[PDB]
Amino acid sequence: VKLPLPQRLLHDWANGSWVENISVRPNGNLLVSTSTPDGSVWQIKEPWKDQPEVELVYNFDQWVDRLIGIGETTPDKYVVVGSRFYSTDPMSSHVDRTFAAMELDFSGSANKDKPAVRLIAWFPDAHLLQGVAALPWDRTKVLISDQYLLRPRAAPQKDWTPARGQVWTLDTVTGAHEVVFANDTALDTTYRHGYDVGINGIKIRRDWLYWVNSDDGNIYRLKIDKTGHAVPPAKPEVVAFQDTIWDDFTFGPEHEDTIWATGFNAIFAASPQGKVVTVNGVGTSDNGIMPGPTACAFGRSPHDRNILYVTGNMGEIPVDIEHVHLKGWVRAIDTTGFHF
Ligand SMILES: *[C@@H]1O[C@H](CO)[C@@H](O[C@@H]2O[C@H](CO)[C@@H](O[C@@H]3O[C@H](CO[C@H]4O[C@H](CO)[C@@H](O)[C@H](O[C@H]5O[C@H](CO)[C@@H](O)[C@H](O)[C@@H]5O)[C@@H]4O)[C@@H](O)[C@H](O)[C@@H]3O)[C@H](O)[C@H]2NC(C)=O)[C@H](O)[C@H]1NC(C)=O
Ligand SMILES: C/C1=C\C[C@@H](O)/C(C)=C/CC(C)(C)/C=C/C1
Ligand SMILES: [Ca+2]
Ligand SMILES: [Cl-]
Ligand SMILES: [Cl-]
Ligand SMILES: [Cl-]
Ligand SMILES: [Cl-]
Ligand SMILES: [Cl-]
Repeated sequence: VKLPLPQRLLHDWANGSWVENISVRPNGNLLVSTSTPDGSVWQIKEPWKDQPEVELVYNFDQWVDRLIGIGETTPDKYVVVGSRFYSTDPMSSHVDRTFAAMELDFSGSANKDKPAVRLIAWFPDAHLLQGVAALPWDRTKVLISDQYLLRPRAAPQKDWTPARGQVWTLDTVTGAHEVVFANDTALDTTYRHGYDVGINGIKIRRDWLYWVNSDDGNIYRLKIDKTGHAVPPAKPEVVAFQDTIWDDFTFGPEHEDTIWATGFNAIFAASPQGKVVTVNGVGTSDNGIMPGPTACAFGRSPHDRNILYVTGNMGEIPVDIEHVHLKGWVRAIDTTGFHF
């Protein structure tokens, strides 16, 4: 109950790199997706070690220049999304009509160490696929959040018109995909927080789709039916508010209802009643030790369930978004004894 919570560094990547999201395997290893300098999945093996091994799993260059989100489907299979991008610059826009979803399959004896990788589907009509979450009652299907520029172009980007946010379903067996929820301002940005996205990370808990909005300070949830469509009247509900640029989040540890969410150079815990507490980073004595957290997930081994593993993409606290020093990293926060 002492804040900030204990934390440690697991690994830094090189200058220019960007770790964007995380899925924890049933065996406890971390799988992290990178946006720059290439779109790859890396594995941190046995992350509870002081100095865990960090190994490239797969570079998805055949189909994409960058990965964004990752999410587990059926056990030890994962969907990643990505696209081509005009450059490796931190401010680069994506190339319109180049988004894709791909699979890493670690299931079965043949794949448990080196996975089988495939293209699931092209998404040329999407804008920017972002976060991935499987339907818990039908895990071969995922929802995928989608929002960024309507007209992304080579630098200098001048028309910053944002596309309205939306949420896809993707059937990873057949490749079929369609938009299941759209046209709500809880999905959108008006650049109240500067250039950014609207809907960003997603998770599904019970029959609720949860997301964070990077522009309006709100964490939202939406009652959904068995195919991901909203139950009428289809109105998002604000779960928590904090004037910070959210990115992604998780529930836990174990079965607990607490939300653990990345914000602006800081990590937050949010109670189901909306009480938000800054637990690490800026606004604690951590100061700027963890610039640009991007996502977070709890350990899955029986001896690290209370450890929150945090991905990030900056090497220093940036002056503004036009002077970002990218550097990918993963840290571990020990949440033991935190409670509301
Ligand atoms: C990866 O990128 C990082 C940048 O994000 C590179 O680190 C920079 O490297 C350059 C070149 O070596 C350094 O530039 C020199 O800075 C000298 C002094 O700079 C002081 O003032 C800075 C003002 O903000 C300050 O950030 C910096 O603090 C750093 O050093 C302290 C010890 O001296 C340390 O206690 C701090 O924690 C921090 O690490 C200095 O106090 C200046 O005299 C020179 O003329 C020259 O300009 C930058 O300072 C480095 N910046 C940082 C943040 O480390 C790094 O080299 C890149 N790696 C590779 C492999 O290229
Ligand atoms: C990596 C950067 C910012 C952090 C990132 O989360 C945001 C806000 C991206 C939006 C964009 C591309 C305009 C800014 C790029 C500099
Ligand atoms: Ca994100
Ligand atoms: Cl490889
Ligand atoms: Cl639009
Ligand atoms: Cl249901
Ligand atoms: Cl609230
Ligand atoms: Cl606080």
